Amino acid sequence: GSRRYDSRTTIFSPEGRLYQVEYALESISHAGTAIGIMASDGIVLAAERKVTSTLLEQDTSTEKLYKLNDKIAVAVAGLTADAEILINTARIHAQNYLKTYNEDIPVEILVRRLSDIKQGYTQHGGLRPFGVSFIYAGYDDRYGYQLYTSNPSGNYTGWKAISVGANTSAAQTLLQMDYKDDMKVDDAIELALKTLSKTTDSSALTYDRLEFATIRKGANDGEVYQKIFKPQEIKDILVKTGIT
Amino acid sequence: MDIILGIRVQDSVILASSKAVTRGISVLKDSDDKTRQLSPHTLMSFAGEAGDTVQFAEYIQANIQLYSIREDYELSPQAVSSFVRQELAKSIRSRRPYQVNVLIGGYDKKKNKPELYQIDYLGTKVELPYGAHGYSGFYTFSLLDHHYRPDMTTEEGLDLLKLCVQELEKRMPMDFKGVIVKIVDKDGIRQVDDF
Amino acid sequence: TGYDLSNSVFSPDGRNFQVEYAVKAVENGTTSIGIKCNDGVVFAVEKLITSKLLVPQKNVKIQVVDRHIGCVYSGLIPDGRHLVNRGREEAASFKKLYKTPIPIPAFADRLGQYVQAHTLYNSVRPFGVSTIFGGVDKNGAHLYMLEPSGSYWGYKGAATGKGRQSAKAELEKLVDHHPEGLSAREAVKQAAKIIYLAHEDNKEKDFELEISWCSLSETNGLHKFVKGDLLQEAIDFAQKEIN
Amino acid sequence: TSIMAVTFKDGVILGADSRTTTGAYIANRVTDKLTRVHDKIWCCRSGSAADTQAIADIVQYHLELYTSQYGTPSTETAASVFKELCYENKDNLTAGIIVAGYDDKNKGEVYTIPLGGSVHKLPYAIAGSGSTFIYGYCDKNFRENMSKEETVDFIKHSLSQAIKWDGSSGGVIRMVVLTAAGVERLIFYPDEYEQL
Amino acid sequence: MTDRYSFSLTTFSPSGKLGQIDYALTAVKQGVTSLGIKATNGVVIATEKKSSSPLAMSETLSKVSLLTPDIGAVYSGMGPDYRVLVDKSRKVAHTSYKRIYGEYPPTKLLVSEVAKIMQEATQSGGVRPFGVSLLIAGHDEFNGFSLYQVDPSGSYFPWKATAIGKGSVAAKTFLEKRWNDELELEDAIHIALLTLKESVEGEFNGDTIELAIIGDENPDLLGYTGIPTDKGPRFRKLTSQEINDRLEAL
Amino acid sequence: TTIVGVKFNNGVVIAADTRSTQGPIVADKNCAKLHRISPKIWCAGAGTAADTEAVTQLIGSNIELHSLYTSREPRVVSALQMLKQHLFKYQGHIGAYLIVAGVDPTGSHLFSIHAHGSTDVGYYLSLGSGSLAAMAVLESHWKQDLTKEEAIKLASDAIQAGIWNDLGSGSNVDVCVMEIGKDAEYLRNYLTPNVREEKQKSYKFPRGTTAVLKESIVNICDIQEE
Amino acid sequence: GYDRALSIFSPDGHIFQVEYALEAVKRGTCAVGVKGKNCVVLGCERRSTLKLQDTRITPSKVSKIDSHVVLSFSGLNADSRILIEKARVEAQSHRLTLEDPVTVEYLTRYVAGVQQRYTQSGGVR
Amino acid sequence: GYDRHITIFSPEGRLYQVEYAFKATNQTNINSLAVRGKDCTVVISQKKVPDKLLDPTTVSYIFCISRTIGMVVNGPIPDARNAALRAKAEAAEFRYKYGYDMPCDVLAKRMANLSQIYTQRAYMRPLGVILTFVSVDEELGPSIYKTDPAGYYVGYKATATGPKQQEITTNLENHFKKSKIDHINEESWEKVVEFAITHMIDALGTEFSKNDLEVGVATKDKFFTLSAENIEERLVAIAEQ
Amino acid sequence: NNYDGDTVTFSPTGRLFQVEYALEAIKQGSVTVGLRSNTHAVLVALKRNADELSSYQKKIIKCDEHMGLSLAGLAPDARVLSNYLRQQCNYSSLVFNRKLAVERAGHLLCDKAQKNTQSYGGRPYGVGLLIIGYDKSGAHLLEFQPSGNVTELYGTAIGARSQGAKTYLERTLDTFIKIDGNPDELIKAGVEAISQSLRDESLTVDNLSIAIVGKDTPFTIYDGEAVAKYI
Repeated sequence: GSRRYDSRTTIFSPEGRLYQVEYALESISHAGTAIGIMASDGIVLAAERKVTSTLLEQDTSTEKLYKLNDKIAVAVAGLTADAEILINTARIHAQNYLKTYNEDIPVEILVRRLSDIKQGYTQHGGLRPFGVSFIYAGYDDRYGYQLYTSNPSGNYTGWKAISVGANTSAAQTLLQMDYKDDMKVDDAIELALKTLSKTTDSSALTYDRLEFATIRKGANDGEVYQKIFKPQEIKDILVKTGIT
Repeated sequence: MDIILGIRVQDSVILASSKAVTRGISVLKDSDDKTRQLSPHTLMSFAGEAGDTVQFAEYIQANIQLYSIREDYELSPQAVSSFVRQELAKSIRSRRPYQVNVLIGGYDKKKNKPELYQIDYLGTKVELPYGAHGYSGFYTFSLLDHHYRPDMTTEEGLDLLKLCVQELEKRMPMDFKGVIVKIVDKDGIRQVDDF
Repeated sequence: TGYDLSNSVFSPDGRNFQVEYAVKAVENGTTSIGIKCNDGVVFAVEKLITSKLLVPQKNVKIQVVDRHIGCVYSGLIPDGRHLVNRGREEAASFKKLYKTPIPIPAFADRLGQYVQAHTLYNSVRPFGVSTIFGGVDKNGAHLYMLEPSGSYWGYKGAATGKGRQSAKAELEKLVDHHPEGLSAREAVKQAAKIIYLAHEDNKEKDFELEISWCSLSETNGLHKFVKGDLLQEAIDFAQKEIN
Repeated sequence: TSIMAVTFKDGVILGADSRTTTGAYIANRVTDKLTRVHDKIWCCRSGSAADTQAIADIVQYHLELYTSQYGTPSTETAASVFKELCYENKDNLTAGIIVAGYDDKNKGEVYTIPLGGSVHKLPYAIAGSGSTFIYGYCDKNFRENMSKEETVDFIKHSLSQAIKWDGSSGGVIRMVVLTAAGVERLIFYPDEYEQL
Repeated sequence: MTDRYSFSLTTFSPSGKLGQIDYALTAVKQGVTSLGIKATNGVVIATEKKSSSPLAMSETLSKVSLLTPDIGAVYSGMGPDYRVLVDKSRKVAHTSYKRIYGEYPPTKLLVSEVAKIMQEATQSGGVRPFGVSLLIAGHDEFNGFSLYQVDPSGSYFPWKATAIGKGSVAAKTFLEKRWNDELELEDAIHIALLTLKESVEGEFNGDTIELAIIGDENPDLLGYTGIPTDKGPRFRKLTSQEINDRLEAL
Repeated sequence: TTIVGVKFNNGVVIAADTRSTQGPIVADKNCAKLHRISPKIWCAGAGTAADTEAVTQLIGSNIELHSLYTSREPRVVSALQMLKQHLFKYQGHIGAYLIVAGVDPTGSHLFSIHAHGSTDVGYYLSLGSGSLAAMAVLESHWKQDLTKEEAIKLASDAIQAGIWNDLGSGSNVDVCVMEIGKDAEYLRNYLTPNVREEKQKSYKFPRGTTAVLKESIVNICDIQEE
Repeated sequence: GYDRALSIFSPDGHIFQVEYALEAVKRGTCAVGVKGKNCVVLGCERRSTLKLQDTRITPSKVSKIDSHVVLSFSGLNADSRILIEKARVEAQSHRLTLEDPVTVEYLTRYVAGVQQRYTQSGGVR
Repeated sequence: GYDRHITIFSPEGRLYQVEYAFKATNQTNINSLAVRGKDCTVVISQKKVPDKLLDPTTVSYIFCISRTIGMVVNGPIPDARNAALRAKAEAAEFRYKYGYDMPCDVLAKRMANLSQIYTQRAYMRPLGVILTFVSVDEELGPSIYKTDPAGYYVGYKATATGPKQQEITTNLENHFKKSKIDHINEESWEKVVEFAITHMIDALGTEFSKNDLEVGVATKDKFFTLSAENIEERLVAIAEQ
Repeated sequence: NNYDGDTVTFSPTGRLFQVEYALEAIKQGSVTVGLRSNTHAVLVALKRNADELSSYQKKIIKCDEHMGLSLAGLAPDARVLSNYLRQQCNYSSLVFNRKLAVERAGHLLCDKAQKNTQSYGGRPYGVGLLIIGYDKSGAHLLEFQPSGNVTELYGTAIGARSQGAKTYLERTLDTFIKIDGNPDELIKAGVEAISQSLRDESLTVDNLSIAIVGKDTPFTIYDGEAVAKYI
């Protein structure tokens, strides 16, 4: 009698969706709020860190911004233990394609290989599926800039602007009315900054606790250049926007 | 033996593969296709030991076609030679060495320019305006450099090939019973049965 | 509760519940004893006869490791023969490399590798048998009794089974008979009497006398079964003592 | 390098030539040809020094486990371990081995192990390069239960013919006394046996 | 809790967080008080030895271990649980780094593997992760002084002034107000002595108080001369006499 | 290649040159033959220098761990037995000629390894192609219980004699002095018999001598933001 | 499982795994198709109600296995990242080993065989 | 309550299997007394009165791992044999690879790591016995290290395992405090054995005979266990004082 | 009472209850009766079917020319053990060039059956077997039980109403032992014993299966009109 569902995750839940995935969604809401925006001139990525006060040095250490390549970039919102495994794994798969084919790996193929890892845990064995959500920002020579979202269920969908954490549906509403096809790099910086302030309980969002990164097409020869903005440069962003 | 020669003209890429396949002494068949079509914009031949090159270009074509369906985009010819070199690098280091040469060329739709890559049995990627294999290439290397120019059209490259093949069969006793020429341009693969 | 649910788990009383249940499995069965003398060792065990359909000198459970080590167990029949079959491959591994009979003091460790490990691992159930083995080697006579919990000790005499309580008190009386231990044939006559006194609970069915000894006197270091006139001599002697 | 062992009344004396010759050049003449795997149980080594040092050291920790788990080793028990290693390694590892121990019951015992390995009880063992000359000399002067001082001069005069008349074998003769008294190592200057 | 979801710790829990993480946080707050301070001229750490029988040897128990000669560490928790990660961390640093890179890995790359080892224990259903907290401090010529804190969740973050153990709550306010980045290394040593006193006093002598500092390269601790490129270890251990000197001068 | 060593009461000293030659042409003038095991134990390799350093990095990452696990000083025999088991793991396919020299709480010993993995013991040993040349020089210099000053002088004369004889040995010689209770002294460029002479005729060519086809400029830094 | 047993049957002859697997399809998107005389029409339903979705970069739910053989599913897109890739590998393997264009009946047995294999295999769904 | 009864972690933060492993040691009711002398080490454990158990002369609760290395075990015996055979196999390969005797720190360090590995295995339970490794190093001198069921190990001046260990530790606390030294000033091992027996009688509260005591002796370069005549000789000399 | 679902936990009775649950399959299975002598051995087994048109499957599997057995119990646990004995008989007749001993075959079956029951999960064997065979020591019958015990008897009976035939074999035991060399007396003896165990079931040629093996007569399966003379 019974003696099931307590070990292997292959047994389906009474609702048809595994309760382990539902509990992973709650861990995503406990993390920060990362809002990506896909545009023709680049992709803007910004998030608010969990650590606080004055004790932790927030200038050097960034857990929500990781660079896979000079084009593809990821935004980590979720559990760090499950995220670190795919960080080195994606770097291996991206360099193997660059080793074998000598080309930049597309986001659709790269995420598909990473999506099967989260799916393989719910497929074979009772291993824990990754409940961390990745925001994939990359550029290709065919479809241009591609922006997807990694769900703990193991799938991914295309998104122009996606938000995680608290107020997920509320952030997508503010970005819809402010969405523009002619939006430049600077136009996406201010609207993403004002939306993040309203969707979070902390309106302060200093320079150290907030991480800001933007891929720009206006570099030399139109090449993709990823510039990591230090908190010293983030402080100047609040002066231009007039919030702080 | 098994002559495969190719040259990149201005508006297209001219590739020629041998017809007759001689097994041992006697000639078993005088007409055979020594090349494989990867994508409509890319043509690749194979020559080497009997039976190793036939099976080699098959699963390579299956992997390229499989990777193209996943991305809904045709693999660029420049990345094709990189994937072939990766397999040929592991073949010489495995327990069974595989000596396979390929001529990888086509028309890139992104840059709107043709490209031709020459790869020997060692599996080295080399881009040249003309290429050949076997003992027949030794005669055509100095001849094409003295005559062919980057401004030569496709029609002149066909008549120039007739002069080369005529000298290859006259000087060397081997007879391949003609070559199969397939023009690779923006319009796709175009076969030529006049040869 | 989780205490008595899964085995191989510590208990608040200090003793695992599987140990108490393993002893009850050893207590249910025939009565096996042993006697360690100065010239050798003597083994005695009851053979339960269910009906007359049994064929004698067939189902005897005493197995002999090489010629110098006898083995007898009291407990589950399949677990007893399985442990002996392991020790045969274990004792043959020492004589293979070192070319020398395995010493009995170290022979208890080869059998202990299977018993002590199965108590630690959950996937395999521990043995429910108590094996009494012995013999004579270059270091002298030795007699050991292995417990189902994995522990073991040496004994000048030992008693296991249902009648282990009444037989242990009788083995202590043989110590007062001789300080150096009874002789080879003298111990067989005294062992059979202890067996015949242990059938009070087993009198419901028929029994068969089963005795095997290994000494340096008649066998000169060999383990053999009592046959010939030596079997009938111990039967008639102890039959008049219980009268 | 020639190794030999001769039993006496109270035990056996082991000896070896400490010179290691590579080609026409002697690398080191003090090299130890006797590896100690046990206090009272030793084994002689000859031939390639790499295969002998390897097999001797592999058995070294075998007796360490055999001492604590089983008991004190004997000459017959320790010598059988070298045979099992040389049986499977006969093609891969070719080395001569002579195992001569001492016990408190059977006193000394000498077991000759060939290149393929075996166990044979012999009063003396002859192996090594310069041992080619001692076959006829040792058997003539050999006696049963020789004296302790007579056995020392026996091997000293036996190796003297092998050291003086053969170059590959020589050096300082190191003799040891295995008996109930203890372990006593001896050292002999070359001119001692060269003048005799 | 002990629900059906906690039978295998790799499975998620209804509380939103992994149960094995919450069970590990209890042992951290119940452990000894350890801390670290990163100053301009060096990194100083302070900790108190675990109370044991008076017949025990205080010099045998070492709360400070060295993964590499230039990187020190201090921990609060079970003793054996710490040495298991040290045996793996030293092995990986000497295998996947020292061999191919020809040099010891920096503090950032060394801690990255230490957290990765703990992450493998979190994903394994049978293997349970350790409940000990790790404070790792190192010095190099590239990233400079750094002090990292490894949580049982399998991550790591730098901290200028922090503490772990039972006295981590009282030391959070003390080290923030009383210490800043403008203070030197000598002033940080006196603050570390007063920090442990806030949690508990007892005996402040150097017998039960183990102190460790990270300075510049010491040629006496190198063991040889060698090439000028190689330098001595940057770690220096305070003896029992040197600790009492800072106590009377406090 | 000529490498020897001298043992005295307070420690052991070794001598090795910087010359490494591949074939008839000299590949490198300054090549360090000294290999690192522990700070108190130094070794010198010979034969193939590529496989020797690979084994050095193999044991250098092993015994260093065991030294940190025990928190003590490993014995000199430990360094010899590990190197012997390494050649057994590779089945003797790697010829390795080294010298095991160091100190421990037990004392100061000396050992060496061979191609097949044999181990020898002795007070004075030679190594390299000049092993026969340097060993012969010390034959008349043997004396019991030499001092520290005589340990360096007698070792330097054996190396200098091999420089004038063995062509594979020469150029700069590095002497490593290891004393019990003192850090190892590494002397770089101790003996330099080579004297560089100035050219009589100027070989310097003025700018514009060689012909250049075409020029180009590339940048290794990141692309500009603007 | 520690002491637990993973074998599941239930008295109705229908395991709880398949009972709740069909619910994910019913709660997901709806799919429909009609086979005509000269053509096959396959409809698919996607949710565009969410804010700022790009169709071009989004992988289409209708996947093309072969030139004349396509595939369309209904359910979670996570399980489709594997089963679809399996049919694509077999499509190139059928045209290679057998030198035959992909057979619609044979490929259907392979797609249905992947789920068929996991039902009889333990520790996998 | 299911996870609290098995190796899985509990909300209390400490595993109950470690506490139940320590309680199984006091059920055997075997006291032990081990002190560190100057040049030697003497380990004396309380020997329960034998009847038929093992040999009447010596019932061994002290298992010798290797040369000059002793061990005394408290708790269930069936877990002691697997811990004794494992410590011997690690010592054989250690002296083969490093050509040196097993140190006292690593001997208890590798055993402590094995205890944490079995806790990470759900099928196999960890060792519930208290392992005390005793030896005498040449450079470091005599040292004693005890490993609790949790795995923690540290040096002890006087260690005790049993239900009465609190009285043995308290009585021996003032012994080293009065002499102000961490060892016994007596160089010879004859007086060291006579002293440990005297403190053991007053600590436990009763006397003992030659069959009620097992006296281990750890010396340099050699190791031996006193027989029945040597143990009785120490008791007669004390009675003649 | 969780000890009936766990084979690795010692029951308070001292032995697993799953074995007693497996013993019911022997009683609810086919009823067989057999006996032997110093020359030949006879096994009389009953064949059953699930329909009137259903054929009667043979309960006797031949693993050797001189050795055979009969199965009463679960179907899967039977033929799997038959392939093991089939390989052991071919292993001894090839490597050792000698027929497999009856006692050695019993110890191999106990080690294979206990390995699955003692280990976690596994495949417990709950079928009983009566194995007969001839060697230099004569005919031998070893009763195989799922509890792991193998005993050598002159004859016995298992299945439903096994006490009916068991009583007849005990009183007539002294008669059957002295009778040897006659197949007619040994086969007819098993017919009268099984008739007492069978209730509300007729004895026909298709229902009963008789097989005899010995020194003079090898193993032969008597079906159809072959058993019409003996019955």
